[PDB]
Amino acid sequence: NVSGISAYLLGLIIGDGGLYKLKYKGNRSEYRVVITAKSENLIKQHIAPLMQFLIDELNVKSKIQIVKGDTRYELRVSSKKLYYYFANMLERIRLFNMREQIAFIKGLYVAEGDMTLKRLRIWNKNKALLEIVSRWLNNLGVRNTIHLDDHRHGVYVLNISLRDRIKFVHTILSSHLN
DNA sequence: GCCTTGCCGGGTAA
DNA sequence: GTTCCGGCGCG
DNA sequence: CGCGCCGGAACTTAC
DNA sequence: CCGGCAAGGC
Ligand SMILES: [Mn+2]
Ligand SMILES: [Mn+2]
Repeated sequence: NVSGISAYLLGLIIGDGGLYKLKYKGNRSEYRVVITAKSENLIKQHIAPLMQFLIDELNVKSKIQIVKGDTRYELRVSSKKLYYYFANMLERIRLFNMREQIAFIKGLYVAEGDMTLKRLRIWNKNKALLEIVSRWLNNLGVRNTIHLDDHRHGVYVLNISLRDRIKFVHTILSSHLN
């Protein structure tokens, strides 16, 4: 139940954010768990309290920074402990249980899927990661294909078959699993 | 006839 | 999305 | 001394 | 990410 919420946030983080190990001069350093998003509302009102809860549970001390940018808002937690918590979880992604599979995919979709829903698509330059989401989806009964969408930027797309749309939306985008 | 989906360019939201 | 900056906290 | 949080912001491009 | 084009399947 903390694993699930983590799985979700990790999707957002990979999708619209980053994991940053900075080195300064010196020998100063910083470690950031970052999700950036356009709706200063969404961040403050849905993403942040999820992350907050995780922070409290992992007994992390860092605060949640929300920095206004020109084009988007940025949720940022500066924390060595949290950085490694996510980075480590990333390397272990292939072993996600079902609950986490679903949560991670939902987070990834919310960050960079087709949100119009006229089509079901997930974009990403990381074929290997799409490959893993593809296998999980095949196991959930949701057919799909991967090809290179954007020849310009090396960006792949995972196309979910509208044949299986209900299954995908009802058991993933509309899941209460947390 | 109707639907699905690969393909590709614009530029918002990362 | 990624990485510069200056500044501060801490043992 | 040596690292790790904070608050921002320019610079960059993958969706 | 969007969204229009047109090929291809039933
Ligand atoms: Mn991404
Ligand atoms: Mn997004």
